[PDB]
Amino acid sequence: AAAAAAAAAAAAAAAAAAAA
Amino acid sequence: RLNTLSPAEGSKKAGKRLGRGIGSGLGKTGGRGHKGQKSRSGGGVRRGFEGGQMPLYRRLPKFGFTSRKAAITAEIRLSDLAKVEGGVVDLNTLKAANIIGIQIEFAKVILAGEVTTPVTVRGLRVTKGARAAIEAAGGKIEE
Amino acid sequence: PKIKTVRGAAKRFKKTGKGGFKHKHANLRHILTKKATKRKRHLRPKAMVSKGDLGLVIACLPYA
Amino acid sequence: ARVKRGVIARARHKKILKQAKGYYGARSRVYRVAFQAVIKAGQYAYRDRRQRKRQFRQLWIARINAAARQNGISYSKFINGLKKASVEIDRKILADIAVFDKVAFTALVEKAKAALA
Amino acid sequence: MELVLKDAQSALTVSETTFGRDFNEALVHQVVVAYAAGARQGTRAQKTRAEVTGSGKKPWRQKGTGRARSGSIKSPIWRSGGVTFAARPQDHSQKVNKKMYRGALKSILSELVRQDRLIVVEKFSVEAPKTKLLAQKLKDMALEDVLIITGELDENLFLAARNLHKVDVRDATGIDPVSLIAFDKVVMTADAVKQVEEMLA
RNA sequence: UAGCGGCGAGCGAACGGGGAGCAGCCCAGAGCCUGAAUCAGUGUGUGUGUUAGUGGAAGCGUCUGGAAAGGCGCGCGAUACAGGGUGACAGCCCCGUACACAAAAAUGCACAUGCUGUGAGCUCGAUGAGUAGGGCGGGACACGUGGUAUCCUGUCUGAAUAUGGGGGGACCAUCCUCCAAGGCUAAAUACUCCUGACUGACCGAUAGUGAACCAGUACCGUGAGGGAAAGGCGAAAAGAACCCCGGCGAGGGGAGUGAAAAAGAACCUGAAACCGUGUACGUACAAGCAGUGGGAGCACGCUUAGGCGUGUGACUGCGUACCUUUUGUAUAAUGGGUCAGCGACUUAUAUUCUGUAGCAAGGUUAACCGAAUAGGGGAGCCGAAGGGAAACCGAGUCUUAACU
Repeated sequence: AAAAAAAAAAAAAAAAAAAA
Repeated sequence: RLNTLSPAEGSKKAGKRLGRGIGSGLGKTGGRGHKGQKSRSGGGVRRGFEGGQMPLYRRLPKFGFTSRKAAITAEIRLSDLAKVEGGVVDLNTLKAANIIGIQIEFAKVILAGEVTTPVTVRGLRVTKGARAAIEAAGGKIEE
Repeated sequence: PKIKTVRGAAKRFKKTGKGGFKHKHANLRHILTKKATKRKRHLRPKAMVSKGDLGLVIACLPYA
Repeated sequence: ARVKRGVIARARHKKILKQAKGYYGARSRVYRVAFQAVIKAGQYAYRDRRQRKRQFRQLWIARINAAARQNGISYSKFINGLKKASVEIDRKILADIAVFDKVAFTALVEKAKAALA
Repeated sequence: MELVLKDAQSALTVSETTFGRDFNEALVHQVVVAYAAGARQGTRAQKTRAEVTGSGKKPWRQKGTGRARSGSIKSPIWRSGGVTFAARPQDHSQKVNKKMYRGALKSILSELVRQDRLIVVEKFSVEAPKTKLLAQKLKDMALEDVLIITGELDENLFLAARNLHKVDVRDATGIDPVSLIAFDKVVMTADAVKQVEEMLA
């Protein structure tokens, strides 16, 4: 009955802005 | 009478519970409107502050000047020379009558009530109707 | 700790027999010949407040 | 003096949910979407409370109309006959009494055709 | 006026502004609230979000991700908590004038008189520690719920009064409202009343 | 408050007053008597305190109950009814408790007195130079050089020597008052990692410290550092022999244990979300915030005589979610997966109103002492008289020569 669970915070962005 | 104790006709009236209750009329910003420095936080709107204008007192000029001679010249009443006992009345006697303090140096006797006590306004500056209430009545004047 | 006054303000204002305060008036300082001597005169003596001002000048003097 | 916020939460919920039964899907189950539901519920009750006396004051008129039509006159002409007759207005709901006795209604009709006439 | 007597029932009529004082709840209902407030430790637990054992480490690296808009784990809205107006040392002692103070114990006095429950009996002092003598002292005079309030000094009387929680140690000089009010029979010597006058009014 | 102040924001005393608490002394030198006070440190003891602890009181009957400490009935102890524990809420069941005792030693504190060193007590001398001022530049004073003293002093000078010198806020004078540039000193007061004892309108397991549980742990980071979760069966382990299914399984069912096992170890009470199973009823030609009003049919309680209630709702009239922000949102504008818990106008002080109480031309004490909420303590603060910039005058007073 061990437990280990973290939280994640890293980006899912890769896509670039529209119409600058 | 640990159960008959109570506010007389709502004498201790209960306070607000703002920040709660929709139907209360005190919910969410319930007495400071929506937005602005009226709402929000930051100590509220600053003292002296009256818009991004200058104060009205910074469009009036100053003039004061404190002599601190007037600060030590007190104003005692004529009928409050009744409140020490004895005929012999001085400046350092009226310390004791709690009305002339240590940093109090000078004082005028101002009209207000009849003394009734016969008094010597020795050590004290004096007004024209105060001295003539003690020449209307018993008294002595020579200071 | 104790509440404070705007000192500055406190010499534009002087107390009275009522809650009122007395102040001096504007346009007295230089260029006094292109201001009327009649203009200057009606501005020379002290005069009591006009209200609508009272709650920001007791908020500069909580000590009367 | 920590206050644990009573049990006052899912107790004042407990009301709503019990008065919110009978409802298809999460409309009753979920407290959020059984409160914006309970609102709307009451709102309608209060709405339709007055619509009762509309929809009946259509239902009545309708059927008084059919009755009289078959006999003699129109609706218009009828009603202005209980009127022209005086205390015997008989309401509109209880103008209809033709359900278990047509001839009960028919008497008013004939009486009213002569009041008009 | 009537505060009874040892062997009789009589008036003593040492005041009539302390025992002819007319009664309004309102004054007393302030004083009694003070005695309660002014026995009340103000020195409370809790801690603020500055006084958290946390740190400013930020659980996001600004926008780029949308787990929370909070920059802190020293927030008071956190699992850690913080509480925005956390308890600490606070004062709870009120002023109350000396003339309200006396004022109360004069209306309250002159209310027990109107509700005949104030008893002046003398020589209720006890010879020895043994509370079976301080039992019979109340009992035989058909009293319970007492204060046993006197300015006089008998230490065996202070000691013995501590057992049984329907009586506590009371003194004329130590006098207050709440103690009169609760402990309905009110027990005092001829000497006690004479001193109670100067102390109060 | 005075005053300083891009006279902005703001900073903010002192003098004086009341208290708390109070002791003064050496050296810059010759004496005179020559440990003489006085401390200090060494003794050695007397007392008291602490660090071990000890003793320490008085109830039974009966009823309900798994069990009595509850109820009922009859008693008793109290310098002890503080608290905790013991099978439910116990003064008399136990541990304690007040109270009364108790130290081999080791030390805290007073005092006893030896020694050791210290230097006193009378005479007469002494009265702190590269310094104080001052020029230059800063800092500290409430005080930003500003009219700006004064104090600290990095730089450069540079004075007097008690018929003298310093200061009293530019500065001189006068007058008052004091002697720097040598040095030490108790107390009143501040603070709390830690120790003990107690107390709390402080918390009670998402709280309280992070942390009641092998927690600064596990984990996370190269590091510095960051940093959780996870409490409870029951009165008592009596922790379920034995039998059975199964894989000498797990797990479950029985069987007993137990007052309870929906008390069985993921164990208290066990909600809610969520997800099933059953039963009743409805529903597979009908469009849309899914509900609401009407309302047929059906099952139940028969409505137990009665056309009724409960549950359900075909059909049919209505009816575009909530919050927010807006000129305006059903909006394809915002937010919300849902649920539980938690989460945001307070608190401290001063101040101003309003109400209300107390005392009322007086009101009221602050800090503090204190048998510490009492009582004592009016220092003081505010009003009762204002006007003026002040000087000053006062029911008037400025303005002004002026009364108009």
